[PDB]
Formats: sequence, structure tokens, C-alpha cells
Amino acid sequence: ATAVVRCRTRLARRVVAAVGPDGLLPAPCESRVLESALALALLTEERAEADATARLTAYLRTTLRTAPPDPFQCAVARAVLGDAGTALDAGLDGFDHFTAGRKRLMFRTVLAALGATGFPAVPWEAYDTRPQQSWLHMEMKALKVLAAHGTGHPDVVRDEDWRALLPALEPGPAWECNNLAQLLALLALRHSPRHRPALGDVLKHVAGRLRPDGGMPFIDGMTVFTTAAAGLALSLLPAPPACVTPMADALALRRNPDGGYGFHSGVAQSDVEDTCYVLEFLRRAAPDRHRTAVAEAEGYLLALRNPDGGFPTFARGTSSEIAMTAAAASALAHDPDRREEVDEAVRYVVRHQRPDGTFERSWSRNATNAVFRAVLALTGVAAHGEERRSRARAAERALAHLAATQNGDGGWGHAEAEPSDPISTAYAVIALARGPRARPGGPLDRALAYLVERQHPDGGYRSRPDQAGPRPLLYDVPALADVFVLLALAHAT
Ligand SMILES: CC(C)=CCC/C(C)=C/CC/C(C)=C/COP(=O)(O)OP(=O)(O)O
Ligand SMILES: [Mg+2]
Ligand SMILES: [Mg+2]
Repeated sequence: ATAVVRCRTRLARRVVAAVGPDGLLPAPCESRVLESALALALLTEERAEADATARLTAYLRTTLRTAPPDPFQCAVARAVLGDAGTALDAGLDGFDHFTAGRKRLMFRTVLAALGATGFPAVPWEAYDTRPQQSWLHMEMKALKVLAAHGTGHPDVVRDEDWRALLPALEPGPAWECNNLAQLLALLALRHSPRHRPALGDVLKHVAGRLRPDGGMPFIDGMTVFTTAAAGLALSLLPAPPACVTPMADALALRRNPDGGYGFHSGVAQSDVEDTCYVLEFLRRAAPDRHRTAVAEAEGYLLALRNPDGGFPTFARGTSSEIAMTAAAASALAHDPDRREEVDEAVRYVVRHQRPDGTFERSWSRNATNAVFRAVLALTGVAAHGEERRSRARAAERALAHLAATQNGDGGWGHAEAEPSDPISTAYAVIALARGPRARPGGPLDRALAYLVERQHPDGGYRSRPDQAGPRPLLYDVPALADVFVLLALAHAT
């Protein structure tokens, strides 16, 4: 076989071996500076868990010394270990996203709660948010409470604000597997005498979440997302392995009542990205075995569709997103009954392509993620006549963007001038596999050679992470590197 096929084979063996007998690919999240700093602040204020606070302190100092994060997270750590405005302007430097205004308020209020800057001089309504992802309501309310107390106006807080924080007082792992939301909520709730009876027991569980490096992860893991993407990659191999069936079973039995999927076990909030990967995987590996789950997932997506033809991440009425719209278009194209919705989705994608051929950054911090989603929809959804031409021209500009920005080593980074990483390159390979056939020395050929060269002796890949949340803050689920490279190699061979 070719070097590429040999690389694909070794990687597939590794991914298959990582899937457990429960059908799941474990996908823990690494410690993160932001949540470690908030856990340290919370435990310090409550004079609790001295051993955990010492490990968190050591984790923060080591990480700042050796692998400092973005400037906002560095400022948060320095505030707890101990200008903020310049760190926020830099951490939000050119953050081109519809959530920018909320993020400025959120991040500044976090820094102010930790004593590093003044609280935003905004009307309290600035913290109001429309229902979206379940935990985001809690984060905003926690920050409102912290601001009201921090400015000396605790009477401002209303019973409806406290009520939003009650899930943070439940025992066990964080509600919706989100440690950031629980920590912010607990930092607020410790100001409330009538909630303090429940604080002691939750602090014990929080302290118990420390990872071996002494830090706190953003989330418990991403095993649904990771298992679905890995199952899809395996189902695109010439001869998919037997384990795709228990993987499909493990995902289907975790579907939410609305028919969608969250990112990890126990996440009740469904989202379009998780659901599209599950749907794409089930369509290939178990379309009859899990016919009802497939239909429920399709119904989930259709119920979220926005009037402009695009799809949001979590809730109808929130802004459509390009990558979510392209993912849903592709996931729904398998049913000839949804031709109209699919075509309106692909037209949305074409309308929002930028003058340079790119699309958007959102849940990924590289440009190649949305390019790969868009190109799959533009080239996979059936189309003829003028609409074929329109879609072909759009896909050409996206693939041209990739060729124009390819690094000398054959890979791509998070932005045009960043060093290459395997995940950003994997997304680009998925897209390029829908262009002309590979030729010696061409962009796809060179990208595949980059991936061949980056394979570790143990068969896997190590990569800078690309996932963000809250956007644009990166978090690291290392299992995704193998999975997305395999997805790329399965598409390209
Ligand atoms: C990769 C993927 C599954 C994409 C869809 C979004 C999603 C469910 C992400 C998984 C990780 C996570 C808990 C993000 C929360 O972002 P946030 O709610 O803090 O973000 P925001 O404040 O920027 O809206
Ligand atoms: Mg958030
Ligand atoms: Mg969050």
C-alpha cells in the first residue's frame, strides 16, 4: 500500500483499540487555567480543601511558566495568585463573532470579581440573556450577582436571579458537565446566607475533580462528540470494523427527549454539531437498527431551523452559524423528503462566504473547520444546472483559500501565518478531497505527506487543540486529534 494507506491503517487500529466495550471512546478534557483559577478562588475564600488549593496553586504557576494560555486566562490566574483591560482587549483581539458584546461583559466581570479591574458600569439588564444553552443562563446570572455584590448593591439581586443558580448546589459532577458554570455560580452563591447550608458538600466534590496535574478541566469530557466523529471516520473506511455497532448503540441510547445529542454523557442540552455527527454516523453504520433514532435526530434539526435558512447551535431564534448550517444540510440530504430545507441551507452557506473565500470561526479557532463543513455541503448535496454552477464556484474559492494559505510544510494552522497543526490540516484535507484528484506535489498530496510525517510511533497524533468555549477560549480534549486525522484520511483515500 501507499505510505498514506499504511498511516491510515495504523491510526485506525489505534482508534478501534481506544473504544471501550461500552461502545464509547473516552474523551477527557485537560485542566484549564480559567477554571483552575476560579476553583482556587472559591476554595480559598471558603478556607476549604487546603491540599487541593495547594495543588491548584502549583498547577497555575507551572502552567504560566511553561505553557501560558491566552492573555485573558493569564490575567485571571495572576489575579488569583496575587493591565486587565489590555489583557481583555488582547484576549478579545479581533474576535469577530456575534457573541463579542456578551463576551466583553462576561470576561470583564470575571476579572472584576477577582479584584483585577473595576466592574462594568452598565445597567443591570446588560446581563439579561435570551434562553439558549442551559448553562449560559446560569453563567450570566452568576456574573450579575457577583457584580451587584461587588459594587456594593446586593439589594439589586432578585429571587429569580438566585433561582437560576440552584443546579450548582446539587451533589456529584457539575450540572451539564460544565465546571466553569458551576464555579461561577458557587462564587455567587457563597454570598447568600440561605444557600450556604448546601455549599460545604459541593466544595468537597469540586475539590475531588482535580486532575493529576493539579488543575480543573473546563468540562468532564466530550465522549458523545468524540465517539460519533470516530464512528463516522471508521464507517468511511473500506471495511469498517465490527465495533461501529456498539458505538452506534452507545450513542443512540444517550439521545435526549428532543431527539438530539449533547456533547458528553449526562448533558441534557442538545446541539446541532453533536447531533449531525451522530446522524451522519448512524446513517452509515446502523440506518435500520437505529431507524427511529435517525428519524428523531432529523426531526430535532428541522425544529431548530431558522427562517433565514440557516441553523443555530442550540436554539431557534439565536443567530444561524455557517458551520452548523452546512453540517445540517449534509446530515439531512440523506432523505429526499428534505430537499427544500437542504437547498435553502446550502444557499445560506453560499450567501455568507467572504470575499476571500473563507467563512467563519466559531466553535473551532481555525478557519479550515468551516471550510470543510461548507465544501462537503457544496459538493455532496445533489445539484444541477445553474445551482450546480453557483455551488461549484463557491467550493472552488474555498479550496483556493486553502491552497493560498498552505504552509511550507504542507499543513495549515489556526490562521494564515500560524504554524501547522494536525487538526487544522485534517479539516483542510477533508475539503481538498472534494477537489481535483491528488497529483504529486499538489496541495492535497503535500497535506497528506504532512500528516504521514506527524504520526507518532504509537500510531497517534498530538495536536494543538482547536475547540473553544466560551468562545474564543481554547480547551483541550486530546482524543480529538486522532479522530479528526482519521476522518481526514478516510475521506482522502
Ligand atoms: C464542538 C461542539 C460540540 C460544538 C457545539 C458547542 C458545544 C456543545 C461545545 C462543547 C463544549 C462546551 C461545553 C462548550 C460551551 O460553550 P459556551 O456555551 O461556554 O460558549 P459561548 O459562551 O461562546 O456561547
Ligand atoms: Mg459561556
Ligand atoms: Mg461555558
